Amino acid sequence: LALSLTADQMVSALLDAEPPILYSEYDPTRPFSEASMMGLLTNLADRELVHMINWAKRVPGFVDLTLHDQVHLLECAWLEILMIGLVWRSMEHPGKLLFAPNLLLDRNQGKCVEGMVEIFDMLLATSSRFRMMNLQGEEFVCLKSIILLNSGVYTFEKDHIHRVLDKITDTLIHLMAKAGLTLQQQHQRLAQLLLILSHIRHMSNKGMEHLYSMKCKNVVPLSDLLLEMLDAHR
Amino acid sequence: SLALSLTADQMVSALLDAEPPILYSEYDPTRPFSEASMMGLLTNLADRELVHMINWAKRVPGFVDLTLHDQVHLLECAWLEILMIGLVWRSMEHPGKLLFAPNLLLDRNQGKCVEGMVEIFDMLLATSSRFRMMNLQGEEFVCLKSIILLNSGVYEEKDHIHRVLDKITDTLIHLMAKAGLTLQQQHQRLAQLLLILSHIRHMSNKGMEHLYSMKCKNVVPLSDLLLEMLDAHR
Amino acid sequence: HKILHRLLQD
Amino acid sequence: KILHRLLQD
Ligand SMILES: Cc1cc(O)ccc1C1=C(c2ccc(O)cc2C)[C@H]2[C@@H](S(=O)(=O)Oc3ccccc3)C[C@@H]1[S@@]2=O
Ligand SMILES: Cc1cc(O)ccc1C1=C(c2ccc(O)cc2C)[C@H]2[C@@H](S(=O)(=O)Oc3ccccc3)C[C@@H]1[S@@]2=O
Repeated sequence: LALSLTADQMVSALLDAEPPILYSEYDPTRPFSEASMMGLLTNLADRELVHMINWAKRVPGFVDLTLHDQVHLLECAWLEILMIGLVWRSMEHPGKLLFAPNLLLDRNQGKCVEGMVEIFDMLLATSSRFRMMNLQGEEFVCLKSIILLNSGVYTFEKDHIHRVLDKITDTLIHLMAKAGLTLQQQHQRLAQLLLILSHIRHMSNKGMEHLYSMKCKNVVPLSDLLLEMLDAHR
Repeated sequence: SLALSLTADQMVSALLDAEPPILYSEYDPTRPFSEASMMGLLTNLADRELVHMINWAKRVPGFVDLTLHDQVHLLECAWLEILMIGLVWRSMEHPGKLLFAPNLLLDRNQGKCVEGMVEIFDMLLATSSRFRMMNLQGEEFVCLKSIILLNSGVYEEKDHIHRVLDKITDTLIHLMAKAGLTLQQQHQRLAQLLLILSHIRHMSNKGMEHLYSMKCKNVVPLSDLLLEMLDAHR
Repeated sequence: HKILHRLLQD
Repeated sequence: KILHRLLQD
């Protein structure tokens, strides 16, 4: 059914499927310890995860997949998806990451957690890049869907996934042409957007090794769901 | 700069011309491998490929226009991605096997000889299988490899790098139009090629964690250059 | 058994 | 850095 949608219908479907922005826990006395920051972030990430899973079901084509393939794709892409969402909502806050409306952090606060500032810097650089490209909401939702379908497709049905992926590419180009971009500008912008996905994969892998580290350090107990999504990368 | 004034066909020729050679392994076929002996051969081979890659990079248009510090950064970031894409490219015509060298063609069962290597083997093979199904062309391959070099670490100077990147995108599209592909097919294929770069980043990150592991295990001593390129990812 | 499984089939 | 030297030529 995803294959018969127009570009504008694809955009509407994706826009409509967007998960909500969640709030962090409250009056958690600034300043943060390593343990308290990790606590908040873990609690937040866990809740975002539940919403992401339901968002995925609303991504055209995704439900046409077998359960096993849906699981595979989500286990592969979950952190990439949380990350791109984070940088998207951080766009209008240069220098800071908007984990939640009531939790906006700069890199100095990322120092409170051992090894986190490196990933912070990369997330901020990504936000800065989106900002400079003037990334649009319609483009963002396309990218996030691409991540869901693409990241795990090579560790496998595949043909259908690639068809859907092709459709989203069509959708992206459609959008750029509407913005008045020339043919050359369209392929250049398409290229630029898709190359950032490589950096996002990178941030995810570095973030992953790291969640594993803190688990080991058992500073804060990770949620059952996070641990599951985490162990899948092993 | 000079890379920016090249035609698409001139870009292709420059890249084709800059290609490093295929190197031979040491290796005596009259003896199965141990973990230690396989790692020994692979390490010796990778080390020598590295020297050639570094010189290839200097022949990539735009690269030498960069400051030394930036050249170092890009290479430290992309080195394994580049070795990997080269490996899968030369493995294309050998389904089920990886052509590490003309005298060293291995299947996944042999990848089992090294602890943790078979996972990365499987991903490399899947990449090779994907290139094969897309009928990836040599001209497209060299464009992709250059994109990796310039893109992976791209975190003014940046603007120039992005211009060069834009040029290679132009070159890729130029090639596809020559192959008779329609506008829609061109965008779709461009997208498909660039998305595989995300998987290549992924393979690199997983491979990296691992080279670090074996170093620690000190099964085989890594070369001075490999260790340097490795430590850069820390 | 997976929590992901449950969340996925709701 | 060996990479440094190899780069410089
Ligand atoms: C990306 C993200 C989304 C979100 O909703 C909440 C938190 C995060 C991030 C991190 C995180 C922290 C604790 C968790 O239990 C889960 C996550 C995802 C950390 C990072 S990470 O998880 O990808 O990598 C690390 C996480 C913790 C410590 C070190 C690295 C991204 C942001 S913050 O920088
Ligand atoms: C990709 C590659 C290119 C090459 O010219 C030589 C070897 C490799 C590969 C590996 C490798 C082995 C020993 C080394 O010193 C360096 C490398 C790169 C292993 C992997 S890896 O390095 O990316 O990941 C691992 C490395 C060592 C052990 C296990 C995994 C890719 C192929 S083989 O599967």
